[PDB]
Amino acid sequence: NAMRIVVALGGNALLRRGEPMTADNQRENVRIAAEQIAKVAPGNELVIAHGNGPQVGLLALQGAAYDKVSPYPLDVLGAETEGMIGYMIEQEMGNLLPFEVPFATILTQVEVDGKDPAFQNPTKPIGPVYSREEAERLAAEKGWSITPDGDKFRRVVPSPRPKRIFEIRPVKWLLEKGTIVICAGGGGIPTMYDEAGKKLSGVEAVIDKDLCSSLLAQELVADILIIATDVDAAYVDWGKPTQKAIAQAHPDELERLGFAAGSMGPKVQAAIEFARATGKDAVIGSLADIVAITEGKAGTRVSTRKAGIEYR
Amino acid sequence: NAMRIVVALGGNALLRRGEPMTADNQRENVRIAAEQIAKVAPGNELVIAHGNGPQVGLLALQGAAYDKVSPYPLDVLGAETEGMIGYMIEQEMGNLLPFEVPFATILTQVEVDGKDPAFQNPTKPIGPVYSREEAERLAAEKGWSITPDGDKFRRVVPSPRPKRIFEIRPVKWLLEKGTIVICAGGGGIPTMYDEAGKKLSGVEAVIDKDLCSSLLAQELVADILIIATDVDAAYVDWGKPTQKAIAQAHPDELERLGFAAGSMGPKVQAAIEFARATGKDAVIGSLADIVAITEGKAGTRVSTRKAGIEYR
Repeated sequence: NAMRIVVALGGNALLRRGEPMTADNQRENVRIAAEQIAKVAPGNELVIAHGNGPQVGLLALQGAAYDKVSPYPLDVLGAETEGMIGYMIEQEMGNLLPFEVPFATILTQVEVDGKDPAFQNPTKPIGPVYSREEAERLAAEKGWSITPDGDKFRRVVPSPRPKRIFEIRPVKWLLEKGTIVICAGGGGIPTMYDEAGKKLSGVEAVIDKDLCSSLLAQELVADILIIATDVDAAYVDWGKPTQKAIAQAHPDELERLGFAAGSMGPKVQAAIEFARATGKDAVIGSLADIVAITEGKAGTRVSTRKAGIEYR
Repeated sequence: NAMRIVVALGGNALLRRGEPMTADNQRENVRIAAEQIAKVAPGNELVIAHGNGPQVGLLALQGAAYDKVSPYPLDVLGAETEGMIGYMIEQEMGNLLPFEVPFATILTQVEVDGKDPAFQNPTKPIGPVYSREEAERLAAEKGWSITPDGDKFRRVVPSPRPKRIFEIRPVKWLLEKGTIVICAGGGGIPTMYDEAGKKLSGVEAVIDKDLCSSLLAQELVADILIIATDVDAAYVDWGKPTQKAIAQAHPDELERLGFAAGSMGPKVQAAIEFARATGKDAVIGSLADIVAITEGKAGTRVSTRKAGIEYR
């Protein structure tokens, strides 16, 4: 019967490559996604999470360009994207479903660990491209880490693992009343305790939206985690006469085949973590197939329920 | 015993005049406010709303200055401020109360009426100051309304009345579970139906935070609406030997005395609307006095429960 579903929307689901980060461009993509997601809303308990790459990136560019006031830190920018994106998802979904279906967009703080190795190895580029001269000045003045970007440079920030989502109880209480809940936007607002474990503060970082959605689905006791991506499945023998879509795979087999690395690595790693932690299923696939995904008829289902690998 | 409290935080409660709109400056004001608000949290059902003037104003400035992409419309900027401000309020409050006290920051869409007279008389200035030349260009290209601002010009936008808050059911469900809920940030995200009443869209406008908080308190069946302001009360004979603070007043008397006009007009008008609509009390006063306010010992209490006027 009913299932509790966490759907993690990909970044490309809100803005495609090659189009500017405008409200109009985002809304038309959100409308397409909402039309697809709404097909699995009736009778179910639906949580929608999403990325925020282009959105938080633009806020960083606009703040860096504006010299009259010192721009907000990255955690605060994350919070702003949760408002911007969540608003659009809620409004588009509400235009599709019976108005009796309640909606809530919840700001989501996510604790990260101060000892996370990501803080010694920042990886996520953000902000404008700087000359060597300006990148040097900013590193010395602000303590920023940078990465080469061609013959220029860009700031990079840590991407630590999510450790706990603060607002789990409110989300559960809303789902129990039939609410569709939008949360963990952008992977959540990254927050961290001081050494004493007494005071929570923001931290300048991003959280991977699929790892956060996996944690969210674990903490919400979801029945299924759906990692929505452009591709309709993971494949073996990709680009070869023996190319085959993976219908279902045990985490042990996915790791042996090398799927925890590559371009799909982070999504496979998040699906594996959910499957191992819960004994429930994570499915990597397309929003266009979301009904079939919930029926076990599409997507790559990552589960410990059955060892080995099954194709379709 | 328990009371359901809506506290509407003033704009000056988040950022004082004469200091730049930075995260650090906002956080120190939020911390002061949270310390005060947390004193009436135990045993009560607490809703916190707030303004967003300086915050949405800065987003408008940063977007207008950045010419590479077309900036977001004002409703979307409103949504972003709800994330930024709500995040800070939730984090500061959570550092003060037992972690068992649940928190939720909810994005709040507010319906406005397309026939609202505010759409023919826009009043709220926003964005940069333009020369005559640039203001003319933007009015012709974008249909903007402007106002003189010295020998220059500024865009003005409509401030329509709030008609309904969309997410009332989720807020009530959270309050019933003991959650402290932050919502109606900035007066809400202004939204409007098309002529057919079928499709909800954003609209470029702002909503007065006290009128929205009054509507919120009405729709949530709150016991008390607290309009938090810099002053500790409304006064008669202000600046004169017979100066007296107003302890309690019927709306009929406040209107006779002229308090529905002046610098306190909008707050008095919102308090009067709550009092007439509910038979419950709205109090205009200081966060420093919030405990005494809930005890009936401070602030100007606006109520239909007793005719006339009472001083202290």
